[PDB]
Amino acid sequence: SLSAHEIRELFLSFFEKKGHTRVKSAPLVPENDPTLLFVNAGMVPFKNVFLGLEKRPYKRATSCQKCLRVSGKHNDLEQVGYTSRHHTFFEMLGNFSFGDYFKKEAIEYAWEFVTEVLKLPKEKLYVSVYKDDEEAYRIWNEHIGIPSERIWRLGEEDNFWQMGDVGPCGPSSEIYVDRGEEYEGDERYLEIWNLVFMQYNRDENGVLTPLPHPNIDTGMGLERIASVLQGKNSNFEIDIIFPLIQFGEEVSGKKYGEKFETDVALRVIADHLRAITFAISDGVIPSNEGRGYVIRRILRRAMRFGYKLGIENPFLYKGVDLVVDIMKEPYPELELSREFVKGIVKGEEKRFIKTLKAGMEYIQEVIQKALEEGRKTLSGKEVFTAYDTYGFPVDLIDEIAREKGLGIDLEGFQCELEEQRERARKHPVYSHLKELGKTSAFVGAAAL
Repeated sequence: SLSAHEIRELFLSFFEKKGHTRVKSAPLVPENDPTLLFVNAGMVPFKNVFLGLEKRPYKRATSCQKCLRVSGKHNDLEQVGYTSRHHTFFEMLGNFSFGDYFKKEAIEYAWEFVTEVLKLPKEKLYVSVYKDDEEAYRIWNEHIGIPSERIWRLGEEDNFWQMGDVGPCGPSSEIYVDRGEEYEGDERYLEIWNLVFMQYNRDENGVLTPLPHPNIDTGMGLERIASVLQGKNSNFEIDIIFPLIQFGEEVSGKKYGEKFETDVALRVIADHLRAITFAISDGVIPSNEGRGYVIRRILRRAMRFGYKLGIENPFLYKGVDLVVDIMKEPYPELELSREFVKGIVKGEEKRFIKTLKAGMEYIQEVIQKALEEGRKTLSGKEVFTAYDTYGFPVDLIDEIAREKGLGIDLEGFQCELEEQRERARKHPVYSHLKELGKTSAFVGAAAL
């Protein structure tokens, strides 16, 4: 079965036995990358090295990166708690090559650790490569020995990894594992590995040129693989995250595995406790602007979902001093910042619990008053008041309102934002007058 920690230690120790160095985990917040607040994948910290701007003592490197996908293209937040595979904070395993070994090595190195090291079967796996990849389809099939009857040929929406609209990109082949006829889909076959082969130079357009020094970039969400091995149909029912579901049940009063929405709030608390703690640990300080507003929304959401469960008083602060034991083996520095994170998180609670309440009775009444008269959405003025008088993120409102069935009209919200701002000029975070609604969903009202 192997624990989540053993899987990691082994992984990181496997590629060393092949030359790859062990690059310590980089902080989720790139010291000098005003580009992307939080890191999303293992490659992010090595982006320059790949291109070839940052030198490097080695030519190979493995790791387990901390990641937060609470934003944009890689933004699983919207669904967090509504499934069993989506997370804000997650760990990504992998190995990297810089103009060194390519397809073959990456393909073999990832074929051994799966069939001869983790002990996972070899007949219940399905590999996928670039369609016309007579180069990659041949490797998997011939040398590797994967039966041709388990190799699909997909398109870009399935196998064309690009660093950006213009950059190092190439053919990406994934590895799937079957999980019983009962279920099916992407839940029966779990893509527990993505091996990306940086082959071309995508210029300002789509004109691709080969690279006399192709790169490698693979990824494997720990939580995902550390589930199939354990035999759980939920990434949350694993040792490293399960006790967290047991943190809500204890504090709340409900159980896991009875009601849908009840099971949703529970997964939210477990998911957002790991996020805020790892964040606040890497220096992030909650604020009414960007980054500090991100953790604020991840924290605020946890305070709202919990409340639903009936947890009248703060309860997350009793979580941070818990994520430590469940994650101190790999990230020891989580014990030094402990107390610091505990007070930071307890602040957003004491300094933020009752407003969420007085802000909830509001949303239920404005919704009931609306859906009574058949009004499909709440005016932009009915959303603004929650955003200002109660500091409700333009995201949290859109959620609770979706639970009844009424959404929120943005256009109106937009006008309301203008009339207000306009008011000030007649009657830090800096927006545009058209990106008010757009921007306001990323900061607070005391930021506009």
